[PDB]
Amino acid sequence: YNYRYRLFRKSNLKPFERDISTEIYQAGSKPCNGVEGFNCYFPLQSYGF
Amino acid sequence: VYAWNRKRISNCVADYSVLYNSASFSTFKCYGVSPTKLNDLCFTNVYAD
Repeated sequence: YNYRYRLFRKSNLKPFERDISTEIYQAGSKPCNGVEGFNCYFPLQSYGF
Repeated sequence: VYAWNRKRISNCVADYSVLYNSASFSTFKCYGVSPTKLNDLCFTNVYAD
């Protein structure tokens, strides 16, 4: 269940980039910053293979 | 479930800034954005069930 992908980034990456930025981001514009909550979330998940 | 409540809307403005009467959408699931702050989406998918 382990092949990861990124679901949120502040912008799309450049050609052949391998960025490992992984912070919480805004669905509502709330500075949750290092912590999750409803309307603000962490950016990675993996396929249930 | 057995006979779910369909609905639709059209010819009006809209926003995720008004997506729910509580921002704690305790059963929500959103490929757009959950209820808080957004304001930029459109479709022929006027459905609003």
